[PDB]
Amino acid sequence: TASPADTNVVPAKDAPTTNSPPSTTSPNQAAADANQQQAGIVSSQSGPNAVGDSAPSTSVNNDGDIITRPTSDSIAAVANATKPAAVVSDPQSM
Amino acid sequence: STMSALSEHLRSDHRDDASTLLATPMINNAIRSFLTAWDGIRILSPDVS
Repeated sequence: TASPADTNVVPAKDAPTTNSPPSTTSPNQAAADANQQQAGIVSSQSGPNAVGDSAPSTSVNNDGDIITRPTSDSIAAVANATKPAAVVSDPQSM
Repeated sequence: STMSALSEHLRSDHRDDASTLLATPMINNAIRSFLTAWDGIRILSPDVS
């Protein structure tokens, strides 16, 4: 009778962007389409509402850039690109 | 049906200050149950697990 599943419905974790497919071309439109198809709506019934919409995607950075890996790794990548040797061997060292 | 059974029911479900001075993790929800007077059927609160 008093089914909790019908009373305690709340958005799941990572809800706003979970369905976003991994792509770089048009992530927001692609994510929007994925949400629409995931929700069970078919394009033939949504009509004109499906053409211009866009939704948040994981491929888009908070700054508004196309990202292909977690931002920490991007930070790690640039950091690792610059690591001069701590101790070097040269004849004139005192 | 028997006075003994009722006594235990009180001794279990309706003693409140008992067993106070110890760590107690078994905190339940607010509503334990309801009883409908017109039919006498008792409804237990669902437990989410």
